[PDB]
This record gives sequence, structure tokens and C-alpha cells, in this order.
Amino acid sequence: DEINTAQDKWHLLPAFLKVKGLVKQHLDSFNYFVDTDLKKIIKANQLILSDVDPEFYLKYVDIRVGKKSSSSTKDYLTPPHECRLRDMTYSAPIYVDIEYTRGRNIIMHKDVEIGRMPIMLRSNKCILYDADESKMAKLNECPLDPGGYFIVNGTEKVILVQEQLSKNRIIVEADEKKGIVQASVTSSTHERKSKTYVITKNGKIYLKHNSIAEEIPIAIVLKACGILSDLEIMQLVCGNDSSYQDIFAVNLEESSKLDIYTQQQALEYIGAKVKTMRRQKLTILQEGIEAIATTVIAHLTVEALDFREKALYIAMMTRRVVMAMYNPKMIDDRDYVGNKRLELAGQLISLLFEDLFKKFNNDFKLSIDKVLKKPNRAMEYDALLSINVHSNNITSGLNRAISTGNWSLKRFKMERAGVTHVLSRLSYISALGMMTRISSQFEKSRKVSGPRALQPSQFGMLCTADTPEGEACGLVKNLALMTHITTDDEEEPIKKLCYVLGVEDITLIDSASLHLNYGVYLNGTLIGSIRFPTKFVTQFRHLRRTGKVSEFISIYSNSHQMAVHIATDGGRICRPLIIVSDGQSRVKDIHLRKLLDGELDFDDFLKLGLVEYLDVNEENDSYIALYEKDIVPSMTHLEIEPFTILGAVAGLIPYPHHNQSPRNTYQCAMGKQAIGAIAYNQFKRIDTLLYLMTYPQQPMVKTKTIELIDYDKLPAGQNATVAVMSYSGYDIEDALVLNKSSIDRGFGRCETRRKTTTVLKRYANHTQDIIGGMRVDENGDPIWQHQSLGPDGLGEVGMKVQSGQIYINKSVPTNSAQTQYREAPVIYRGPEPSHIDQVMMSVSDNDQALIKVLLRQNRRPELGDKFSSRHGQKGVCGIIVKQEDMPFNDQGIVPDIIMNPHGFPSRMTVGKMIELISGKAGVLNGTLEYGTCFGGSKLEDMSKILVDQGFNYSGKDMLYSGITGECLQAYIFFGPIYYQKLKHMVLDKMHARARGPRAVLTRQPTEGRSRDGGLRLGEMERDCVIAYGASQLLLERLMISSDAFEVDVCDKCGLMGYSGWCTTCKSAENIIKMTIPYAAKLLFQELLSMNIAPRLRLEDIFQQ
Amino acid sequence: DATVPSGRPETYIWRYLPAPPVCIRPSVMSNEDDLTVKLTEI
Amino acid sequence: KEAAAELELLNADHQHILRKLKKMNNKPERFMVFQLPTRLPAVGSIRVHKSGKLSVKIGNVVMDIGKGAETTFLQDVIALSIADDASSAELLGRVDGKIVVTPQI
Amino acid sequence: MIVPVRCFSCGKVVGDKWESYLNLLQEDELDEGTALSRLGLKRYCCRRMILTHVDLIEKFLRYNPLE
RNA sequence: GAGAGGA
Ligand SMILES: [Zn+2]
Ligand SMILES: [Zn+2]
Repeated sequence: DEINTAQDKWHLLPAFLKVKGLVKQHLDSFNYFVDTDLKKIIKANQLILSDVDPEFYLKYVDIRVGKKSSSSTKDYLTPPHECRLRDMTYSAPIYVDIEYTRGRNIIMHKDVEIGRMPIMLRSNKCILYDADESKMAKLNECPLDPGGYFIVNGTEKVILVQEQLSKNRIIVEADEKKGIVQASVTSSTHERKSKTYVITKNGKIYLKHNSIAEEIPIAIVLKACGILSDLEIMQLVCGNDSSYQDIFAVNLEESSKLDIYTQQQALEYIGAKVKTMRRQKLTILQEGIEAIATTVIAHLTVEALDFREKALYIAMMTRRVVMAMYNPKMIDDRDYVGNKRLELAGQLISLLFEDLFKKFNNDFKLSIDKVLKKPNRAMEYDALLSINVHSNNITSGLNRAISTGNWSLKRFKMERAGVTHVLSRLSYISALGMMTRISSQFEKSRKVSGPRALQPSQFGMLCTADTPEGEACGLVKNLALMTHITTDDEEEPIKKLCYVLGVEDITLIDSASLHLNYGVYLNGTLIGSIRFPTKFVTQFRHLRRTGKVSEFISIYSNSHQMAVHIATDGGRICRPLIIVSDGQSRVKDIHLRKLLDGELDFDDFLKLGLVEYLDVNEENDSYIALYEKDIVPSMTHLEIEPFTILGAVAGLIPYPHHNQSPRNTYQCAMGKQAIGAIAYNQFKRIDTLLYLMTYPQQPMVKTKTIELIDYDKLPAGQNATVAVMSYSGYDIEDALVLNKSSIDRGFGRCETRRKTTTVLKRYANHTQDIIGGMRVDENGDPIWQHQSLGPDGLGEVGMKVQSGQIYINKSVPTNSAQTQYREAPVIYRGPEPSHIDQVMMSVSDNDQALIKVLLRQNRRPELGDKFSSRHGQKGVCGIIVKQEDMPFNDQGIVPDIIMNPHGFPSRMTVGKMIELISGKAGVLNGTLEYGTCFGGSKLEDMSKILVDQGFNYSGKDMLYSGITGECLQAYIFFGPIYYQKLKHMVLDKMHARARGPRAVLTRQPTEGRSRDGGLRLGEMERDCVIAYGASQLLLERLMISSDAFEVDVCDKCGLMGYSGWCTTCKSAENIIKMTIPYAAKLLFQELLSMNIAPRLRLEDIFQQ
Repeated sequence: DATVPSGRPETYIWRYLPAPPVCIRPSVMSNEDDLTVKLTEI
Repeated sequence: KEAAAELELLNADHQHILRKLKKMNNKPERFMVFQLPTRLPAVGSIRVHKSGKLSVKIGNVVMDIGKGAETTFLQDVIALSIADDASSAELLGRVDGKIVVTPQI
Repeated sequence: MIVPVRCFSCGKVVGDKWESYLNLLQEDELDEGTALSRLGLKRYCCRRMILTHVDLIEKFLRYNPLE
């Protein structure tokens, strides 16, 4: 057989996902962290000193995770599922090297644990690393589980990928609302992060800062930065354009209006208004130099006698500002994807561990100084006790910060909340889509329609259909299939490579000719100017393709400002693309054959320079072909496949290129909450809330994406024989008509598993909690409340429990602050009976009893349950009708679901009709058809198969009415559609209250459903009641049925009294009893607690 | 309005704090609410 | 477009620098400044080809095809020296232009 | 988990055929369509009951707590 | 308390 490139180039994605899986940002980031940043931070804080005893120091020679000394074997870790069940924390010990001196001046070594770092699932440290279907089975781990999430306190917490603006990059925004433009740079070092704005006020360029006083003129700072000629300023900010010099001439005379300046004088002026404080006495000029040396731009530290780099950086910022001034629309959009970076779990954990390690070292040094402060007999033996004392602190802080999601830091004074999310377990696609999720840095973005739009620059980088619809509709995004997040490759070698490539350095180009040719910017800072930019770009790209440099170093050309940018920092989003030479591609139809054979695992494709990683910015310089047949002899890249523009979730949809986009978005939203198979160990798992499908079925119309994410092995749905027809009237608006006698045979049958935990804590008074129970009434036998408890006080496995029906008879001492045991049993408070199927008893690390009881409840598709259609056609079960009262074809098939035909004409889900036809044709032909974005099984072939079997070419059979027994006067769209049952079931949503618990404060009904509370009739509802002009109903609803209080108001001083006693007049003669809402009484008392007196004045209701 | 008592400019300066009833500031599970702590500090 | 203009400019710079090298054969005080890749690959010759093509070599066979640095001017640049901290700073003269070389593929 | 005993739309008893179906794919390897038709599954409801089925219980039984 | 469906 001959390989066809146009239909076999798509096989690179399986290779890409095998070598670089879907969950690779978390895994690779954490592996890089544990392999590099541990030792980096160790060598950073490698020394602790003291004011006394100069011959005493601790040297951290080396650090390892899970590796005691040589060992030759990773230390034994608790398996992840054991940690999940026992509510422990999955972690590995950290062993460091020790170098502690002695009074005899002897250096000795040790290897001691310093803490326990949590281990990300399926990382280089986890035991699941390289486990194949037998080790995973023996460890109760699902082979198809994504990984990348931590197990802390027995909870699956995932560090979501955080998007942010690119650090150390110039972002200029023209606020025309006032005529103001700016040039701020959030330079971010490992220690400092500050914004150096360059605003434009009074047509005059300034430079604000968080460390200087107010609006320093730009000419002065340019003189202080070294460029004092006052004419090189005009040749660095305006070049030779006449229309720019007059714009910038206004602020060039502010270096002489106040007084003429020199470099020292300008430094003194900038340091005079420095708001930064000095902990040691420094001269104003000395501090001012610092204000230019490091304080102005943390990104660039000029630790030399020449500040030309920083001066030219400020000059380029001013040049950009002047360009914006002369003509707007030359600014750069902040929402542009190339201007954003993605920080994964590795970097965040690096920051947290660095903070914790520096705090630990400070505490250890303080303790060492305290112990050694004694003038005599200051022994050094057992100097490593306080380290093991404090080793609890580091691991406790790490686990707590990961679990709670509040990352408290002090070095940067940065506080971020909600970094870690509890891993979602509803379907398989839900748990996979929670991974590879991106959270916007914007808090709310109330009306700003910028960050919430779909930027075209994210084509292939982000899923252009998957986004929490609602209040985060545009803020939260998800990675696509073909997408690799970069990491910091190098910074120093690339400068030497550029200098070899033929760019004159920054200290050898005059300001006059600096704007006459392209200047190459390396990672945002000007390096030099090089003639022939095209030759330089081509040679650098060739060097990158041949493997000389890292594949993630992206070089591109900007012509609006003549520049050749080179980006090397990590966090850039990159995707693979096939390199095409003049006119033709580079796959050459024989590398595909080798790939299919088993060699060239997408890495020899990079080594041989057939494919390359393009980030968002490098795509500006490229011309990309969608298909090989469109390659004109000018394009420089080719798409591997256009259906990778959709994420893992969006791959569920069949024929997504035929639907309307909001339908695809709704499907991406509601496919996570579709009940179905979750994992292979879903029965060995005790989770808070699991929804399971009794008989899950593989979809008929598959997708090339769902084979790669293994959605055909753990599906969530069933192939319902849908008849698209208006039937029974109970399916008007999105409502469905479920078919009885199919629910009976098992269709939509589901299961709900809920865990209940109990901790038998040991109090400080040496008193435990006893689970003793099982009372007996007369003639033996257990009482009704204990009828399903068992002898040991833990509910028998397999029994049935109802309202009441204690299944954990826990008793607690009354003297916790042993005979007096107050009984505090765990009572199943449910509306329907559920069965006990698992009871696990164990202990945690601290040796305290822990009992987890799992209650299973088998649920039937009752009326009012929500079913989706994998196209955004969500609906409720309007009616359940018997089999005979249903249309039937010539063969006697009756539909399982009768979807209304009105869902289509206004939502344009033609993809659903094509799915029905393809599914019917495939099932008649006995094969699974493919509905994939931009392709899939063609309609003509499916219609040919449909007409070969004797069915109509359009899939419209002719049915017989089930209640009159005659033909339906219109042919009925009839065929299998993959319908998925969603978790929003009416059994969990029905809720009613007559009387019950009331709030302690305002004596009003509680709010939730776990507390029997009423429905809030808020401001909008009372306004609606006002509109009808219903006064007695308003009074009854908002006073009588909500909170009524009989108060005693004094007729003289309108203050409420108790028991007919005014307490102020002390007469009880003017007291009058009347009923007002308790909320009003509370308000009156709170006003009287302030210096406000709501004195109620009364008048007779009667007497005319 | 100076016609009635308490209609004086000197009644708007804190000389006596009305301590609200414990019903307004109940103790939860002890764990006193904010107002009790604030007036204890006062 | 860009490639053709770059090639024409490179040919113009080749002929211009050949003329400059021929013209500055007189040696009163004039210099010229070269930029070379570091690491010293190990000399060679600036071998001129037909139709005004210039290339250089080193002891290793390597044809660094890069000619013509910035034509920057209005910056008077002169070269001096240093002699063992004694009476020194002897003015060696000014430079006419600059050449930058680059290894090719 | 396992094959449904009865095909929801019609009622045919499709539970017994599953094993047989597997044999028709393992020994004397037919196509799925011909194997389904040879088992008497004429209506496409019974066909999609067997063809589009995941035998999850095979994977579940790898984690039995009484080995 | 704050993470996220949901209509
Ligand atoms: Zn009174
Ligand atoms: Zn059937």
C-alpha cells in the first residue's frame, strides 16, 4: 500500500501525545522543578552564619527527594490510593547534605531528612512513573487516570495553570479617553517585581515608579542613565523623522528649564525624590545611582561603569511612546496571546518552597544563636536537633498551602487565592478537562469585553470552543491538543550566537545610525543592530531546525518598528507545524511510512527538521497552509491537522464544524457533568460524590480525538434510538419524551455513591470516642433506629438505611474539657433509602480511628431528569410513556427518546442530523463512524449505505402511530443518537419547607437545602408583588410567614419594652403591644446601639 | 431641633456607649462575635 | 522582495568594500575595524570571486560569507594603544569603515 | 458493566449472544456487521446494543478485594 | 469561609 500524505500526515498527533501527553505541563514542570530548582535554591541559601563563633557554618552540599544517600532505590512511598483512602498526604522525604564544624575544626558529613514534599501523580518521583497495567492494578490505580494532581489530606488537588502578562516586556496602551499613553514594564526578578511606567502628561514624557516621588522628566533620567549629550537623545527617540522631533522637542527643554544638568546632577535630582528608605546611611547621590542601578528596572542590573543598555532600554520605551503619540493604532493589544505567559505548578511550587526554605533557615539560625549564646560549655554535639524539630514546620506549611489554595508569600508580598482546585470527578472527560485548564489573572472584568473575547491569535493554542459559559465565559480557557508549553532554555549562549551571526554589539553603534536598520531584541532588551535582517532570521531558523539550539527559542521579525525579536523564556505557548520548503512540504511521504512502522517517534522529526514549534509571535512572520493542496510557493508552514484547534472536551462533539458555535460551547460545558464510567477502580474508591452509569455504551459516531483521550473506553452515555418528532405535547420547550419499557430494561440507570467520614479523636484527657452501640428492645432484636447497625456499631455492608437508621453509632465523652458518654450517632437523613456497600476502618499517621462508610443509591430515570444530546440540546424528561403508545416502524422498533423537532431550526444543529444519519448507517453496516472536526465520514457514503439496506437515503423512516395504528402522514427522522444523562437529577433538587430551623440572629428560615429552609422572596419579587397592588399578601408573605414578633412599644418614648415594661419611663402605663417583623426589631436595637433613636410614634387605627 | 431634650450638639460625641443586647451579638460554637470583642477592647 | 533587495545590497556592499580595500592601500594613518566570531576556529584569505563576490577562510576550511557592517558615520572614531603604563596612548589613526563577518551554511 | 440482557428499544434478548459475538471476531474473524447479522440481530437497535458496548467489568475485575 | 457547575 502507498502512503498518502494528505490523509496520513495526521498520524503525527498520536506520536506527539505518546511522547508528550495531554497532562504534560504539570508533569514536565514538576519534574523540572524537582530536578533543577531544588538544587538551585539549595546553592542560593547554601550558608548560614553567625555574629559569634566564626568557625561554625552549615553547608548544604546536595539535596534529593525520596533518595536516602546512595540507597540505590527510591524510598518506599505510600501508594496514592492508600493515601486517598486514609486521608493522608502523598509525599516523599527530602534528604539534604550536612556540613557542620566543631571546636576542634573537624568537618563532618551527614544525610538527614528536612521535610516531606508532596509528589505530583505520575511524575519522576511517583511510583506510578512507568507502571504498566500490573503495577497499577496492584496499587489500585486506574491506568487511564490523567495524573498531574497532588493527594493532600486525602484530597485530589490540582494546581491550575495560571496565565499572566509577559514579564520583562514592554506593553504600551493608548488611553485616548484622556489623550494619555504609557510604557509600563512589570520587570520581574527572582527577588523584585515592579512596574516602571513611562506616562505622557502635558505632552511631556515622564517616568513614574512605586519607589520615586512623582513624574520625573524623561530627559533627566536619560542624562542620568549615561546619554547626556542632549542630541543623542533626539537620535535615540526620534531618529530622523521630522514629525517625531517636534513631538519630543517639548520635553527636551526640561533638562534646562529648571537648570542645566550633568550625569551626576541628574543622578542627584532623581535620588532626591526617591521614596525608598535606607537601612544604612547612604548619600543621596549614592542612593540615586542605586535608583538607576537596580530600583528603576529590576529586570536589568547594570553592575558596571557603563549604563548604555539601561539608557537605550529607556530610550526604546520613549520611542514606543512617541510612536503611539504621533499616531494611535500602533499600540499592542494586551489580550494578544503572544503577550501572555503560562506558569504551571512547577514554578509556583518553586516559589513556595523557596519562601519556606528561607523561613526555615532563618528560624534554624536564630535557634543556633540562642543555644550557642552561652559563654561557656557551648556544646556542638547534637546540633541537628532543632532541624528535625522544625522539619515539621516546612512540610506542614507546604501541605497547608497546597490544600487551602491560599499562597501566602512575604518576599514579594504576593497573595494569591484559589490556586489549587479539588479535582472534579463526574465523568472521565471532566477529570481530564479540569487538567489542562487555564485561569485568567483578571478578577472579574465586569464590562471589559477585551479579555473575554476569542482572539484569532489563539488558533491552535487554546480550545476555541471550551469555556465555562456564564460569569467566567471568556476568562477560563483550556489548552488544545497540539500545544507544548515552553521552559527557560538559555539566555547567555544566545547572545554569543547572535554576535557570531553578525550583529554589532550595543556599545559599538552610534545613536545616529541606530534607527537606520533593524535592531535585534533578545528577550526584550536591545542587543545591537544588524544589517540584512532577513538573512539573520533565516540563518537563525536554520540553526534552530538543525538542532544547534533549543527547539523553543522563537525568532521573528517586526517591521512596524524595525526589530528582530528573539524570545527564549518559558511559558510561551508553542504548537508543532510541518516545515514546507519552496512549493512542497518536507514529510516527503516516506517519513510517514517510517512513523507508521514504529520508528521516528516525532523526535527524529524534530532532529531531521521536518516539523518545528511555532509560538504565537513567530506565526506573525509565517504563512500557514491549512491543507497540502493549498500550498502556494510562498507559504513556510503547514498544518498537521486542523481539528486540533479543539481541546479534549470539545473532541466529544460529532461533526462540530456543522453546528452553531454556542451549541458547541454548551456541549463543552455540559459534557463534564455527564454521568458515566469514571475509572477502572471506581468501585475500590470512596469519594465524596460519585455518579456512575450502569450500562455505559461507546458512542456510535466517534471522533479521532476521543480515541486519543480514551473516551471510548470509559464513556458516559448510551445510544438512544431517537425519533425526531412532535409527540404527546409533553416535549414543547427542550423537554424530552422518554420511553418506558426501555427504562425498565435499563436505560439511564445510574448510581450515586456518597462517603461519610468519622474521626474518633483522642482528647488531651486520655479519653477516646467509643463507637459502641446496637441497643436491643424486648424479646431481643435491635430497635428500629438500630435495625441496620450491626453488633460493632458500624452499619452492615449490603443492608438498607432510611430516614433515621443510625449506621455509625459514635459516642463522645461529656468531659472532653469515661462513663458519661453523650451519644452522637451519624444518622442517614435522606428522602429515599440507600444501601451501605463499603465500610473502611483505619487510622491516620497520628493513630486516631477513621471510619469511612460509602452509601450507594440506585437511581431510575424519573420524570424531570436532565438529558443532554452531545450538541448542546440539553433537556428534561417531560413524560415517560409506555412502549405500545409509541410510534413503530415496519420492523417494530420503538424510539427510546422522542426529541422535539423544534430544537433544530433555531439552533442550526445540522451536525446532530449528520450524526444521526452516520450512526444509523454505521450500525446497519456494523461499524463505528467518525464525526471529527473538518472531515469525518462523508454524508454521501452514509446515505449509500442507508439505501443499500432498504432504508431511505435521508434516514427518514415511515412510522405507524402507536395509539391509532395508522401511518404518520410525514416521514420521521429515525436513528441512533448518543444521549448522555447529566447529574442534575430532580431527586436532589426537590425541596420544600413548612416550618423548621430559623436563623439564631434574625429568627428567619435558614438558606440552604441541607438545612430545612425557605425560599428567599427578595427585592425583585416584592417589587413584583407591589406591581399587582397586593397589600395583604405582601404583609402575610414578608411578616406573617417569615418572622412575626409581638413587641411592646412605649406610647411616650417610642422605644420597645419587655413584658409590658418601658425600662425608660418605668411606668408600664403607655406600653402598647403590636406585631412587627423581628428583622425590624433587630434593626431598631442595632440603631439604638449606635447613637440613633428610632422613636416609634403610634396613632389609633380606628376612630375615623 | 432644640425643642426636645437630646437636641443638643453635645449628644453627638461619645460619652456613653450603649452596649447592645446579647441577642444582637450572640455567641456561636465559646466563640464570641466581633461586637463583643470590640466592646471588650473598648 | 526582501531577499532580492538583500542580495542587491550585498552585491553593492561587496563591490564597495573591494573598492575601499583597493583605495586604502595607502597607509598614512587609516585603519578598518573587523568583527569576527569568537572562539578562534583553529590564517586564511579574503578570496574575491567572479562578479564581485567576497569570502574569507581560516586554517580550517570554512567560508564565512558575511561582508559589510553598518555604514554608520558622523561618529569620529580613532584607534589608540597602551604601552606598559609608561608614556603611551599613541594615536594610531582613524578608521574608514567597519566589516562584520559571519559563518554561513 | 456487562451486556444488557434485553435490547432497550425492541426487547430482544441480546444478553446471551455477546460471548458468541466475541468468538465470531476472534476465531473465524468476520467483520462486525456480518458477525452481528449471523447472530440474528436484524433490527439495528439490537445491533447497536452489542456493537457499541464496552465490557467494563473485565477491567473492574482486575481490582477484586478478595484475591 | 471561598471553588465550581446551574438556570
Ligand atoms: Zn417610655
Ligand atoms: Zn432490539
